[PDB]
Amino acid sequence: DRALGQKLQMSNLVDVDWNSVISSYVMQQAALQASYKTFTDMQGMSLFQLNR
Amino acid sequence: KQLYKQQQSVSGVNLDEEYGNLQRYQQYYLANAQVLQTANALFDALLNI
Repeated sequence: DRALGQKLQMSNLVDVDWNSVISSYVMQQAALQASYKTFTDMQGMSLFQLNR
Repeated sequence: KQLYKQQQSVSGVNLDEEYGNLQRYQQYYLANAQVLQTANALFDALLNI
């Protein structure tokens, strides 16, 4: 029983908390694709608009 | 990064106003060109005599 308690405390010190990590994982995924879209599109339109 | 951004604002280069100015000075150039054309026409009018 003491060993079970100990490994519980170990866990505590090291958490996947799967749900939090994957929720923030999806958030960051959306943010990533958004930032890349920003770069490509904005840079793009401005180039050939300005060159002309 | 922040101070570099600041500095670039002054000493940096950006293409938009550059090509706008290209148009602008080309127009100035053509203006002087037609001025020269007029300079021709007046003298020719003299020569007719």
